[PDB]
Amino acid sequence: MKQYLELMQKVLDEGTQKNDRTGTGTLSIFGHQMRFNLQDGFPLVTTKRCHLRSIIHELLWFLQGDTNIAYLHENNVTIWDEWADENGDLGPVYGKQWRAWPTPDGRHIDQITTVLNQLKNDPDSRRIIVSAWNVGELDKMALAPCHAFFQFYVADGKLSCQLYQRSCDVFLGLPFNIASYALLVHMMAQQCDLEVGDFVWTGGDTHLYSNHMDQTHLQLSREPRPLPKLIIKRKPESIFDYRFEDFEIEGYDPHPGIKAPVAI
Amino acid sequence: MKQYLELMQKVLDEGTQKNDRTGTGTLSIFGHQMRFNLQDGFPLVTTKRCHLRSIIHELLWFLQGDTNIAYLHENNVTIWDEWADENGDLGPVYGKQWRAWPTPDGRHIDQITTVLNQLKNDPDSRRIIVSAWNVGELDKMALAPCHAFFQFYVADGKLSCQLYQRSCDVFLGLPFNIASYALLVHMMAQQCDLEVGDFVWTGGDTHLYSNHMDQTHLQLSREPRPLPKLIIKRKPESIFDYRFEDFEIEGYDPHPGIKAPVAI
Ligand SMILES: Nc1nc2[nH]cc(CCc3ccc(C(=O)N[C@@H](CCc4nn[nH]n4)C(=O)O)cc3)c2c(=O)[nH]1
Ligand SMILES: Nc1nc2[nH]cc(CCc3ccc(C(=O)N[C@@H](CCc4nn[nH]n4)C(=O)O)cc3)c2c(=O)[nH]1
Ligand SMILES: *c1cc(=O)[nH]c(=O)n1[C@H]1C[C@H](O)[C@@H](COP(=O)(O)O)O1
Ligand SMILES: *c1cc(=O)[nH]c(=O)n1[C@H]1C[C@H](O)[C@@H](COP(=O)(O)O)O1
Repeated sequence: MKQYLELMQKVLDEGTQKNDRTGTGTLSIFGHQMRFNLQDGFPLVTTKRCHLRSIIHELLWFLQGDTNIAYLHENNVTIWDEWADENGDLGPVYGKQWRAWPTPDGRHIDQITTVLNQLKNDPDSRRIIVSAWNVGELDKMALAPCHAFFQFYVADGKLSCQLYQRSCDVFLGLPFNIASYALLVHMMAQQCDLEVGDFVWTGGDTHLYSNHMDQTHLQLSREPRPLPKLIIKRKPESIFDYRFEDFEIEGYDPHPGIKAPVAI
Repeated sequence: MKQYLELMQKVLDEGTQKNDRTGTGTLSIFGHQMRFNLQDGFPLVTTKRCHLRSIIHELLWFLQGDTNIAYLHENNVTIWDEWADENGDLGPVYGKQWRAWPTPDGRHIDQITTVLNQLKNDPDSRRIIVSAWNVGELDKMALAPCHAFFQFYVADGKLSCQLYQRSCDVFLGLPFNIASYALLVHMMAQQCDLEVGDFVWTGGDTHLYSNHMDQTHLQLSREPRPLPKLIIKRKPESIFDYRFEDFEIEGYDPHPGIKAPVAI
């Protein structure tokens, strides 16, 4: 994608060498924003082949309020293996926080249901937010939330969404996160009889791992192709009733995949 | 300021009319980002006279972990009166979340202190965040946090900071919010013996109220003056020991003030 490849280059030209948590070494910038008119097509990277099943199941896994990789395994998704404990648990990560944010007094808040109701009863609201950054449970998570904060917006019958990503792996994580959220907006818009608007991506520590340099240079020399089109084949009774089989992607003709190691 | 005036013009150029909570009506855009290099000067608006006294006292108040307006009152600051109750309380807003975010297990987290410790011992951490968005306590707050989430970053011996403001009153709130956070970066940098870097502002629902239109065009017809300079006359033992008198603003020659009604 145009703006993705532009960021990829910005990191190379302006990045600062940082010794990170993993001890791998990164080239990073702080503060960046991108916008994606979803009307113009689904923002699934074409300069390299991405794989929907991993993106879709993780998202459905989230909406379920699940924090154990069991579900991801029944479905052949291995992305969260290196951080799961002996029993497959990751702690109160994304899913738990989206569906059951524990109040100080023992109650639980369902941010997704809250959001749905807001989009239906008070679309002008400036408080339609979902936060995964629960400070009280940070120490109990296998890895702190990278995509930590998102806000929805409605204007002219269109649904937009802005995500705040505190930490971003430009090569590996980014393509994933962008598609994952674009997909949620489409699911949100369908359940709220609204058209899709923009997907604004805002990042904090945006970096390129030092052992991804070759793959990056390889990716930068490929011309981006027309973005595909997402087609939702059914309208479930609720946002929680979506199955993998409901999503279809037309016209995705990407350049071959590029393999790269994950920093643990 | 240049960046500020460009934002105002942007809202006017591509804003959509939206009804809001206060029943005033707004002109609004979603998602925007700007940057202020603190080395260039203190980002205090010059196209209209700002009352720095209120800005400073609010911040010291925040850092004290206070949520009652008594303090602001004994220093003649009245910016929060319209939302306080009979006893002057605002509920567990900014001050409380920053210094004592209540966990589910009975603990309380001092986000400000943990950040100071992170800047000192692990400045390369991609988790130096303070969040005022406490889902479990939103219902107890007089007004939901506007400047809701912020992240620090270190590079080349300079301290930067990015703020996510979910809702922005461009005319009234923004000039204050920009100055407040810049001041904080200066305070943090001084305690960690770091130089000031960039302040990055990011907005969700960025808007201009309908009864601010005349004032907005009046301000836009002005030429920004050169930025003021911030001088701190002392280095206190802790980030919590600063006094009003420790700050000195020099070279501030703004255009005349412009009055406008606040939407409650
Ligand atoms: N330092 C780092 N640690 C992380 N922990 C979790 C994430 C984001 C989720 C994620 C996990 C694994 C991959 C991955 O490892 N992706 C491979 C496997 C290929 C594949 N995935 N599914 N089928 N084939 C690839 O070549 O795209 C991609 C995203 C992540 C990251 O971003 N970077
Ligand atoms: N819809 C709206 N509601 C809000 N509640 C809290 C805020 C931000 C804090 C704030 C409160 C009052 C003023 C204000 O009303 N500022 C006046 C008084 C002038 C003054 N302040 N102190 N001495 N003189 C002005 O002319 O700048 C500015 C910021 C705020 C906002 O932004 N907009
Ligand atoms: C985290 C998870 C995700 O979905 N997206 C991402 O890009 N990441 C990346 C950021 C970073 O490379 C690593 C997390 O490390 P840290 O907690 O920021 O130190 O995964
Ligand atoms: C809130 C507080 C602040 O520090 N600065 C701001 O700009 N505001 C503004 C945003 C909005 O105009 C109003 C809060 O209302 P709502 O919660 O968005 O409905 O004050």
